[PDB]
Formats: sequence, structure tokens, C-alpha cells
Amino acid sequence: MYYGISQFSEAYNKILRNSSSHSSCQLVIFVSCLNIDALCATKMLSLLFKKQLVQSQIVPIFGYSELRRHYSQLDDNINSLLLVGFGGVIDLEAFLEIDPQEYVIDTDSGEQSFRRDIYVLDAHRPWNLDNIFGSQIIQCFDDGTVDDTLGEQKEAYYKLLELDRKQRKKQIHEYEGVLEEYYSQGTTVVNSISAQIYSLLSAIGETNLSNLWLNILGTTSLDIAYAQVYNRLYPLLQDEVKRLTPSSSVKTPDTLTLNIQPDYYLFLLRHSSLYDSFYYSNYVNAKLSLWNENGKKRLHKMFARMGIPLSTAQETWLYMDHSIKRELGIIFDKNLDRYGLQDIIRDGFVRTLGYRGSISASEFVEALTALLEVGNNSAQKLTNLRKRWVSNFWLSWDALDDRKVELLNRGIQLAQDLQRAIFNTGVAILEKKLIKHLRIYRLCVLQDGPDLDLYRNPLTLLRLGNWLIECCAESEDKQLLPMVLASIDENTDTYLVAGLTPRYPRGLDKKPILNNFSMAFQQITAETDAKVRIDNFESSIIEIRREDLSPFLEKLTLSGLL
Amino acid sequence: EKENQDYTAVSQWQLKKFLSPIYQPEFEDWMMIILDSMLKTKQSYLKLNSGVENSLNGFSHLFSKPLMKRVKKLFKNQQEFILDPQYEADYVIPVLPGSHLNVKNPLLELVKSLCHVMLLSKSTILEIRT
Repeated sequence: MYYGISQFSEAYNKILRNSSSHSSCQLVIFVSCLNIDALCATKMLSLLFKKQLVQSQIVPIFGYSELRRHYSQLDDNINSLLLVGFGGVIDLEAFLEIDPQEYVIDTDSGEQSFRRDIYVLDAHRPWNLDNIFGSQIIQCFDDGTVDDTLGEQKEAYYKLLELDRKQRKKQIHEYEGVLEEYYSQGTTVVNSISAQIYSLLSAIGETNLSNLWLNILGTTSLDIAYAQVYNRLYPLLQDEVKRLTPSSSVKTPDTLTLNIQPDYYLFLLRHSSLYDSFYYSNYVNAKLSLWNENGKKRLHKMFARMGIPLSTAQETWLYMDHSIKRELGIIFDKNLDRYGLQDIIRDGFVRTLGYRGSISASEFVEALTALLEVGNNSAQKLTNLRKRWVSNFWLSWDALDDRKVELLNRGIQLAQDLQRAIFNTGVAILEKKLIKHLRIYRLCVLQDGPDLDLYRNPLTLLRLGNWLIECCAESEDKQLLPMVLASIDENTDTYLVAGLTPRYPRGLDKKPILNNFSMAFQQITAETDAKVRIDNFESSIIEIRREDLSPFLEKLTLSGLL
Repeated sequence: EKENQDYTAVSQWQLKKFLSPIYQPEFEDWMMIILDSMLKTKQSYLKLNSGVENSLNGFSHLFSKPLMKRVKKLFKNQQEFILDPQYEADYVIPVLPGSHLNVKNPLLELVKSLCHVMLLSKSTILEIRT
């Protein structure tokens, strides 16, 4: 509520009024690492502050305790704080021990001012009502859901705070019931941080092709589990592409172009073979069931039907005969309807410059996600491991630059290897039937397997989780159920547990489903004495000990908040 | 000259002290059951035969059927009250001067101790292993 979209520009002006000083650094941007959206958002923010000369300190943070450690050691000279990708769910005054009495300067007249501004760039739609309403210091960059949906909770909270027998109980318990109905609600995303920051850049006037491409990457990175967000934000990106494109031509070494062209829903089409692109795609294995041998037979049969030889299909896309790849849209239109792959046809954004080849938005965001993942006494191991993924995040930041395409090709190769590992472990799960039905949720526990040291990473376990949700979503015989995905780390000796939401099949076209695992995780942590970690910014990511795993799952299946 | 011979049962396990306080008397209970079944099996074998393996072969057929059900019921009680702070005081591990190991599941340690004291038999080691 404190910043609607039409005054994002005003908020940026306030940042200048606290940070446009050549002598000292006064702006520190806390970025949630291990998120593509926050990475692109901070890249656009860093370009904007570089063009206007604002001093900055970009700090990547993994855990909530890491946030508290970094905020506790901050100097008092810093007056502007930007929280990218997080800070929209928890109460920041109750977490960062913030009291407004020692941070207030020049209160005199009903005006209040503070010596530090903390801005929140968060996409998680459960918004803390104290944080968004009763807080002057914590300033939210709201998408606009407060003006449409959160009005009843606004008046309930305001008459709760204003009024500190049957009338008092009858109104106060009703407003607290409304507030507790808004609370204990699942977590969802309907807007991207990159779209909000590009709206800020449109309000200022610093938009160009690079910021538009970063906005395209940030919007495209949410297409895996939040396809309604991408389908909503696609026409604005189409309007911006057709606005900032030039008039027209011959391929020349300096002309960067960014076209809206058919970019099919495939894993790494332009940097791998067509056989490996269909074989490692989540949607193709989701529909044709490629995990068993019959699916591979059907894939070879449709290669026979499409007229593409397996010698030509297994050849690299750049070296592929273009009698196959020029009329590939016509072949896709004629042949994919019989096998159910009609939804492969999809228009996306493809950027190229010079003579170095074309890259799509989807291939670029899988390359960036791979560079986040495997880009490079137990508490020291956790600290070193958190430092390792912070180094991975900065390597992926280095890959965002135009002059560092070798990092991009390294990310492409890492994405290929990681998708091979994900495919092997996915068919490992599916062949031996470790998926167990618990009547309210589906349980998948990895005890041992091939290269299990990749799954101490969060996004690799989320990649396996989205693989399983896509593979099980097209099977209509089992209905929509939430998924618990646990992976064991022997050296740390902890089960890292991820909560995965189900989704409808991609061909259908409604209300998005929520993430009800954080409420149960918090309630079990409060009621039981489980030594667990809640510090991840995605609240469905927890770490349990091995010996406390089965009581945690029994208390999870006893609880009805799934 | 007595039919009962004024026999007594002596149990002096220091192994029992490395267990949770709820699980300590059940160890003595199952040791008493093991002892009574062993005397009954030895008496039956001696009376049958007299008119490398010892007299004790096949003694665990007498009480494995209650013991499997008791272990499963104890496991069901284990998966409820270990993390509950009301009953966690019965589930703690004691600190003793000889202790060097760390327990991970108290019922696993109890089952290992019972199967190890039953595993000392040199004759019926196959059946105890099963």
C-alpha cells in the first residue's frame, strides 16, 4: 500500500535523496541469491544506479540467519536498503529487532522521518499486515493486490490497532477472525520483480534493449511452475519489444536484434541435438511417458513419422541440415497433433547479435539456473557451502554480461550434464516406485542414487520436483496432491525436504493453487522439539535430521493444513 | 532336596543403564521372559531326550510371536512421543562415565542389546540371526 505502481518513480527519487553522494557509500542492496528473478532484477537495478552514479553494495543472502548476521553488522551510515526477492512474508521488526525510537530523526506537526530506509522487492503474495500497513520504515513495492483484494484486511487491521463486553468482543474477535483467515494462507506468486523494476524504469525513462532483455529473462524464468504469470505478462513484453525494436536487413557484426519468433517448449533446442531436446524435455516425457522403453519406441516412431532421420536428429542444431530446420514449424504443425504435442508450438523471444548465434530466453534462463546450481564441525561445512553457492551466484552474474559468452557456454554444458543427472534420477524414482500415496500428500524419499551430492543444492531438488510434478500431472488417474521431496546428505547427515505444489496440465486454460507447506512446517516446528532449519527464503525448503524424519512426516500427515 | 531346588534369578546387566528410563524396565522384563523360555526349553529337551548344539535349540519359537507384536507396538509409540516435549524426559539418554557412543534411536539400541544377548548362543545363532 505504501508504494503503488504510479509512485515507484517517487520511491526511486527518495533513494537518490538518501544515496546520491559521491563521498560515501550509502546504498546496500540485499539480494536473495539462488533466484533468477532477483538476479535479473538486481542486474537492472545495478545498471540503473551505474548510469546515475549511485554507490552500492550488492550482498547475496541465502538464509534468514544470514540476513540477520548481515543486518546486525551493518554500519549506521547506511540509510537505503533494498531487499530483492524476499522480506515480504516475515515481520521485519520482529525479526531484525527494529524499534522506531532509536531510528527516528527530526520528528518536529504530524511528520515522521527515519535515518534508514528499507525497501522490499518481494513476489510472495502473502504480505505481512504489520509490514505493509503499520510500518513506516519498511517500504513495500506492491504490485497492486492491496488495492483490489486486501481492503477488508486493511480495515480489520486499522480498527484492530485503533481500538486497543459483547460489542468489543463482537467486533474485535470478528476482525481478528478476518485477519487470521488472511493469515494461514498459502504462498503464491502473480508478478515478477523484473516486471516491477521495468515499470519503475518506464516511469523514470531509462529503458533500453538490455534492460528489456533482462526483464524478458526475469519473466521467462517463472514459466516452469507459474505459467499464469508468464501468460499475463507476455503482452506487455510484446508491446515493449515492438516499441524498442529498430525500423529493420543484412546480418552485420554490430546489429543486435531481439525477435518474437517461434521458440518451442524444449530443453536447449539451439545448443543441442533435436533428439536430445525432445528426449530431455519435461513436457515431452510428461505426455509420451519417455521414462520407460515404450516411450523411447514412440519417440523413435514419431521421428520416423516426421521424416527426420535419427542421424540427422542426433546431429547438432547448428550443423543440422536446414532442409529439416527451416520447415520445422510446418512439420511440427502437421505431425505433433497425433501424438498430443500441440502445445510445443509457442512464440518466444530470440536474441542474437553479430555472427555468434541466436539464444532464446528459455535456453538462457536454464543456463543461468545451471550456473546457480553446479556453477563451481558441521556448521563450518554449512558456512563453506553457503559461500560456495554465493560464489555460484556471482559466476551467474558474470554470465549475464554480453562480453562473457564463454561463461554462457559453460552454463549450457552444465545444464546438459545436470539435465542428464536429473533424468537419470527421475527414471530411478519412477522405475522402482518410491512415490508413496499418503491420501493427503505424495511422499518421495531419496535414500541413495546416482550423484546424490548435487541435491544438497535447493534448485536442483526443485528441478527434480518440477520433473516429478510435470510427469505426474499428465497422469489424470491420480488427482492433484502436494508432494514432499526429501534428499539425504551423508556428510551433513540431514534430509533436505522440499514442498512441491501440483499443477494442472499445460493444455488446459483459472485460480492458481497455493503452497500450504509453510504453515504446517511452522506449526510442527512450534509444537514439537524438532531441530529444523526454517531460514530459507522459500519457506517450503527445510532441513531435518535423519533420525527425526519419520516423526516429522507422521506429524505432517496428522496435520490437516496440507 | 527340593523340586524347585530354591532357585533364584540374578540379572546384573550394566547394559541396561545405557538406555532411556522408559526403556530400562522393559529390558529386564524381556530378559526375564528369555530366561523363563530358556528354562522351559531346556527342561522339555532334557525330559524328551533322557526320558554340537546344546539343549537350548529352538527356544525362540516360544516367544518370538509376542516379541514381534511388542516391538511393532513400541515402534508405534516411538513414532508419536519422541518429539513431544511432554514425554521427551522419558526418552533422554543418560550420561555415564563409560559412555562414548551416541544413540540415534533408543528402540534400535534396545533391539540391538536384546538381539546381542540372545546372539551369544553358539548353537542357535542362525535362528537368532533370522
